[PDB]
Amino acid sequence: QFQIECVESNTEESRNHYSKFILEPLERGQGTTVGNALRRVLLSNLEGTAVTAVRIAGVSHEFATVPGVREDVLEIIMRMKEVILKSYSSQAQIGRLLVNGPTTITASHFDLPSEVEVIDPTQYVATIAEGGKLEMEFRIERGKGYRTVERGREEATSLDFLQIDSIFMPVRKVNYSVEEVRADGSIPKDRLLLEVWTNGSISPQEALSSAAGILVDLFNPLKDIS
Amino acid sequence: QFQIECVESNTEESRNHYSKFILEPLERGQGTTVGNALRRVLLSNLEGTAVTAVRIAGVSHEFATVPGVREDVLEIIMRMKEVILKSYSSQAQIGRLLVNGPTTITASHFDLPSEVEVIDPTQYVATIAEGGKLEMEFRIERGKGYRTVERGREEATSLDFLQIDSIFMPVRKVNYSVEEVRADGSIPKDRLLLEVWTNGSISPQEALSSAAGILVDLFNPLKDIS
Amino acid sequence: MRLEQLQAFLAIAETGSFQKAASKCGVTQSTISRQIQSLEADLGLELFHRTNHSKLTLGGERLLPRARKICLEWETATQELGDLIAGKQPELCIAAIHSLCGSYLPPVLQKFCRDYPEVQLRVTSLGSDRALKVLKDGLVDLAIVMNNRFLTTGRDMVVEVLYDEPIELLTAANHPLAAYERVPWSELVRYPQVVFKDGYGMQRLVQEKFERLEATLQAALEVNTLDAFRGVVRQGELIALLPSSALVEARLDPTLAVRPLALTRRVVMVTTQDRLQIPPIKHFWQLVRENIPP
Amino acid sequence: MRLEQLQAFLAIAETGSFQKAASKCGVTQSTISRQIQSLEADLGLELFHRTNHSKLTLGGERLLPRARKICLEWETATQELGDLIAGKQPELCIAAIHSLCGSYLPPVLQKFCRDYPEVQLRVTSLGSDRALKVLKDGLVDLAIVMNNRFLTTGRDMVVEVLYDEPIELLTAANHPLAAYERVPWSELVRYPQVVFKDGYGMQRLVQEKFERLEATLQAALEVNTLDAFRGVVRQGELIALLPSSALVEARLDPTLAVRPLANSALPENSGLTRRVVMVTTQDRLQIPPIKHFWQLVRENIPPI
Amino acid sequence: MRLEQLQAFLAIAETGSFQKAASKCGVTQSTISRQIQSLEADLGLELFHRTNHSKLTLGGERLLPRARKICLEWETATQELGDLIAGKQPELCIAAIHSLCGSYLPPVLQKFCRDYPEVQLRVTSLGSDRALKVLKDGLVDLAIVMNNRFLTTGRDMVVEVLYDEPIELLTAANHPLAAYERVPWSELVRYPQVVFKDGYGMQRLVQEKFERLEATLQAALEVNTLDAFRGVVRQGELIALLPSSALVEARLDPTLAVRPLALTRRVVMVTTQDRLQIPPIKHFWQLVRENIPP
Amino acid sequence: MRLEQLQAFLAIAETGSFQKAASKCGVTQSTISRQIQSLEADLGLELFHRTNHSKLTLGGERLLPRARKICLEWETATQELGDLIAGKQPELCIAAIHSLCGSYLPPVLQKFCRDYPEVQLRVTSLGSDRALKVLKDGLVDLAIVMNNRFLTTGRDMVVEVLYDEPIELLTAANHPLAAYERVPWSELVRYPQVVFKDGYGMQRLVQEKFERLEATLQAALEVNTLDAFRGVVRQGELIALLPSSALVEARLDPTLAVRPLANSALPENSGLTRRVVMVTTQDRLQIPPIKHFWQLVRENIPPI
Repeated sequence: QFQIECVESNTEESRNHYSKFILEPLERGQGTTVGNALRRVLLSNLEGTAVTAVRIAGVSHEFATVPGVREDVLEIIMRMKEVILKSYSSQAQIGRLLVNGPTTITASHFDLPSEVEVIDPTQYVATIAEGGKLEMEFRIERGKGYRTVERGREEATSLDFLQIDSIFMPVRKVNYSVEEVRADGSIPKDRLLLEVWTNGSISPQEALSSAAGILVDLFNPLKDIS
Repeated sequence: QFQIECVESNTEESRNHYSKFILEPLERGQGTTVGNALRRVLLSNLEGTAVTAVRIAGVSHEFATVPGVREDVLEIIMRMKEVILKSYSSQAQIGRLLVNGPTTITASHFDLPSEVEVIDPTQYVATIAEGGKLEMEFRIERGKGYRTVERGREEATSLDFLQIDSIFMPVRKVNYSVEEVRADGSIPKDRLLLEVWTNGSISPQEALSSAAGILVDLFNPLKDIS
Repeated sequence: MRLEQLQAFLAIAETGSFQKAASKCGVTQSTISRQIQSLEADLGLELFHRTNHSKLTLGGERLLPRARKICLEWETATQELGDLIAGKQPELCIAAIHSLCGSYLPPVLQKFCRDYPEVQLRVTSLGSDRALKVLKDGLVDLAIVMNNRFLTTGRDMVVEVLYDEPIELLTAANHPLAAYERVPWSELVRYPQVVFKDGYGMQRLVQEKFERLEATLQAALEVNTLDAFRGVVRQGELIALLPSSALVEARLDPTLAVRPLALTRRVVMVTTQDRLQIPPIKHFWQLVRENIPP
Repeated sequence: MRLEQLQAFLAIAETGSFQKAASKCGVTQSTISRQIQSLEADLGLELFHRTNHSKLTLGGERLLPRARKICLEWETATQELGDLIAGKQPELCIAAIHSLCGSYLPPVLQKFCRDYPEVQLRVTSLGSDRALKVLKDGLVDLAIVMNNRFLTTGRDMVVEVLYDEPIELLTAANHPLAAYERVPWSELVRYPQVVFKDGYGMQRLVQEKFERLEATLQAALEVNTLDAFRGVVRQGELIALLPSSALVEARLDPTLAVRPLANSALPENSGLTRRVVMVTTQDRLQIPPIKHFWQLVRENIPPI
Repeated sequence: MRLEQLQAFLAIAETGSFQKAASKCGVTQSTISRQIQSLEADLGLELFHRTNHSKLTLGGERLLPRARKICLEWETATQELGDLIAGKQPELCIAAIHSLCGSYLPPVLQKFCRDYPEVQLRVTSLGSDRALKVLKDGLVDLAIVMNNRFLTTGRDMVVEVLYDEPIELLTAANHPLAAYERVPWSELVRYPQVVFKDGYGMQRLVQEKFERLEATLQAALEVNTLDAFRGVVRQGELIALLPSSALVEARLDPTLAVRPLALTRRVVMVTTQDRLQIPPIKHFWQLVRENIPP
Repeated sequence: MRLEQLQAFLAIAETGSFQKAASKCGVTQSTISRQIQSLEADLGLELFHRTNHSKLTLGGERLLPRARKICLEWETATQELGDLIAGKQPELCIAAIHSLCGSYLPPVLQKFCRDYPEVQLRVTSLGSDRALKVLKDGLVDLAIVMNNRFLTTGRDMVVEVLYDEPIELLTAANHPLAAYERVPWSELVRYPQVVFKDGYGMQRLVQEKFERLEATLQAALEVNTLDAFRGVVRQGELIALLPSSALVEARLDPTLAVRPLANSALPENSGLTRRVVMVTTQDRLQIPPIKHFWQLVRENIPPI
């Protein structure tokens, strides 16, 4: 009844719960509105958790090496964004890490407050040689702002000062679409065939379902009393 | 609090309750996801009382004169669309009209079942000369069928037989905008506007502000359980 | 010049209750039942029926209307008074009774009885059903009451899972179990294995197993009283059955004794996520498998 | 449908001469056959063999659902008004309070044992404002709270305080009130005297009992759990409310050998000690159990 | 052997009334009261509790369960007789005009009613207030009202008024209101008037028909029963009205003499078929339309 | 907060010193110090101005809440509470059984109702279980009621003197009721019996009238309008009546053969004596229809 039919459901391993979903009856394509809305809404006022910070102690600076790296802070901070993770902590935490000896970084291999988990470990993270590799500590936050890095922890050098503006809404790929079905007699009937994906942290069942609320409340937390 | 401020509210020729309305703080463009949302949806659909049929039988037919007219059916059925009106009757009714004698038609001058009214009388309606003018009877309906002129009250002959998908659409010009704002302390929050107008039947409160809850429900009857 | 003699006057005007209820204020048995007459002077609605102990007369409908509205009007003026005085009330009822806080949780004791008026905690007598309601609904919210048979979460906190109770027990100099070494049940049973507050979830689940096979609690009193149930141990026909849990005592002083039982007991905090954003009671949850237990 | 026609014609329905109803049920050929002749129509189905011989046509084997089930209710009653006590054979629920649940009346347990040994018992909570609520109704099947409340029930409540021990407090394995052996109530705040429950009448009385000896009742932080009363005093020190009668038992176990004492109790005004209060209705005390015992328990209450 | 006294026993297991619920019957001074104890022996679970007058002992929960189920079980066997006994159901509720219940319409109506829909008959009258409610209500199934418009379809019902007249005036002895036969708008009464329901719409109507040109008012006596009505026939001291289709039956009624004023009500309502919905019930619709509509 | 200290300063707060408290509140001279000082700290704001002369520091401006809302409650009782104003000055009534419009109505409807015409009191044939009920839940207010079965209706309130009269019956020579014999056991009760409303003071009283006046009680329908009478009371379907004093006005119909019937049931006797039923004590007394007409009900309702 104006209604979802959960439809093809294939989270695969996770990242992109390929999830073609359907809401069959949209008299007129107005379904699109929710579609194009949630199109941004589904990844609008979300609360994705992610990085900001980094504690490459020893290399206060942010371009020098830190040897044994086959890949320097430029590529070390490069390999943050890609990390992937989650907490409720709602407040910052840290992981550190002192592997040494010649080593990839089992993305997994990590340092782990509250939930802070390799939502999927095993990311290549960091080459190294037998030489002592060095610690890597850093914030963790929930947020929805991936536009401004300036005046970051540049507000108060907790340590290293170096802080990147993380990007964080799990779903990076998504594909909303509509189709005028039959039942046009009473009124041109249409249906919304749409994908999302997501990083494999939060499937649409906890993302599309959210947003859904998220505005339903917030898009209309009132009948525009006006 | 994410909130309407009823803002400038007009009080004259109700048609277009010129009603620039605001919501002030919507974190970012999530409120722009509203303008359109409305946009459409507002002018998607208020189901709408509208005159649809016509009983003349001065001519059964629909191009012949009916004299004393200074204006025939093609301008009489035309002067229907423009009529303006409303019921709860949720079901058809009629008005007839037998002025005669040389006469405009005080749009007002009419024939008036249950709650059916010249939401604003005085429309010019119909010239005439001293000759007997003739009856004009017709349906009335409130629905979203403001489209498709064919079949309908056709499979069921009824004499003085014409009918047409009327407008059933009171709320015309409408608009809005938006802007980034101060309060950047709490994020560069930001603002929208809108106008709507309306025919002067069903002020935005019962149209624009009504559409507000039209979807909030229906946008997602379920919590996107997908 | 009256609201006190009015407090009981209510009962007087209510179920007749004059002397009865008058004494119930802090005065003589028949003192307010006399003020009614004082008010009958001026009053036109007060009633002192001498032939209708219960049957009313309408003093209520006319000259009570205030009487309640005043009542809560003085009350809530005196209530507001002080209520707006740095009235920091950070109170979150959680669960810590019977086993575990019988013994080894004196830690959370240290942070809820040694601490000052703050993190107010109302853990009273409650089990795992009486807790499943009160506690699982989280008045008390999470616990240390044997898992309400369903739980688990980790975050705002230090995580953790569960802990457990071995198969042994406390008694007395020779309190039945202290008399019959048979850990197989039917040893302290004669002290009718009194149902420390019956059937808790840590109380039952081990009591359930204890006497689920021929063995029987066949208890006498079924009440929630560490003191009393363990106090009447002084009189000595009743005992506790929490297995090798609340025995820090027979473990301490062996006119309370330990010769085992055998029999199952485990405890996973209700970890109510209400305190997986918050630590009075996430502390209670993280504390536990980390602080309450040790 | 009534008994005699019910039970009579039905167990008839498997035998007659109505001589079968007269037996088992009791209704004789007189009031059975005559009334059943017209009753054969009232539920609307022929029960026995209309003056024929042997039958089960439409008797009560299929009428007892809407019939017997009812008089099976009073069949349980037909048995008897119970075996022990007429209503609720087990009805002996004790008050839950922090004063005297444990140790002041072992010869009352003796007499209860003498009149009825090792007899299963139960418990409730009252409050003392809530004790009042549920005693003027008489919920708390045996009830004791400051007599200054709970007044209604049957027989005009019969306010009855067996005795009013005078309050002291918990001194300890280290108390310096276990040095300072008395207990006025300043000597409380001297160490961390946490007061009990604001709202609970129990403390309304204690408010006196700590509030008129260089102290005002300081209900700062009470965990509302005896276990905790000991889970920071098993460290050795912490101190709050244990009244007189069990303040025979404040000095107890090998962490703690404690300074006893009497009441300082400047708080009195008129009569003011906390009172063990058995209060009742005849219906409630209309049987050997509570009435005589409840009296004896309110009687054989020694310092032991 | 008790299927009757048990009805009064349910009142003692609800509000604990063994003398207050038996006061409507009358027996000794409490009867049931001294009978509760008699049954206390005949009932394993009988709270006694003349003591708990306003409270309880649990005789209810155990040995009532039947007591109600029996109750409706004997009752609905008593319902049985008639349930199958050619129990034709013409019984109904006819919302008719205050004076449409005598020999004005009832004659013609009982006759057409002989023609198919003869209800198990009545006397009935509303006041054009609550009557529209009953026309929606469904318990009445056809009504009268004087102001609120509405109607629907035809046959058994649609737009129809019930008579029309400057609202008219029952008048009798102790009444010079016969002369008040008909002044302009309202010179009839002109003194402490009021009407039907200190509240109704014939009431507001005539109060405002006297006031519809200000024969003036005070609220002290309106039209209630036929006698309260005749009080307005009686008074001349405080007064009301009674219409034209309401005259044929009233003016033939024992003392009354009926008297409008050029005072004025119509009657308009949803006196349509909306409660008739039956060609039989439509047969009134014949006789609600062949009788009063002008 | 006491009304005294309350407004004593609450308004002295605009005077700005002492003495005026007496001119504002009860005080005769300036006894407000022991109050202001007790109120200064007790609500928790600066009352007056310690050596700060005239200046509105708001002790009462924001104190009126409760405080002077409360004593405004008894503020309407300080002007009148026993004379005139009385938790509603005027307020008597009568929820009749509707007999008395024979000739009594006008005299009761005058003498007072023509002197203080404000109370909206009726002469209306109250329901019966709905009489008892409204005699409790509420209706007109008081009772001129004939008790002839509803005996012991709680009562114990206060009488007035109400009415006393048969319920005498319409029969007719224009009914074959000419042969009907003086409205009796056989000719006041026989026909497709019809009464007033089921659920009716005059029709538990006219269903009584079928019971107390032993009429079959077919109740083929229910008639209080008396219009069913004459309908088939000369034409022949029912038997029912207006009460005897109501017959004084009912007999005014034609071809209705007078027959004194409802204090007349069985031997045209054993019917309605309007046994005075009355319960309302002092209630809201002391004012016009309650000190004049409440008593007047006694002699006025039945004045002839």
